[PDB]
Amino acid sequence: DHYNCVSSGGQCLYSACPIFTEIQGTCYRGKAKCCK
Repeated sequence: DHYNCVSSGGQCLYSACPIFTEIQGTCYRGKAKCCK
């Protein structure tokens, strides 16, 4: 979720992740990805 994602340094993003991150969970009612 957003809380776990951003508190650990990840970003909540609706589309693909930036370099050196990958999908690790979701944000925003499951609609976005947590990129970390």
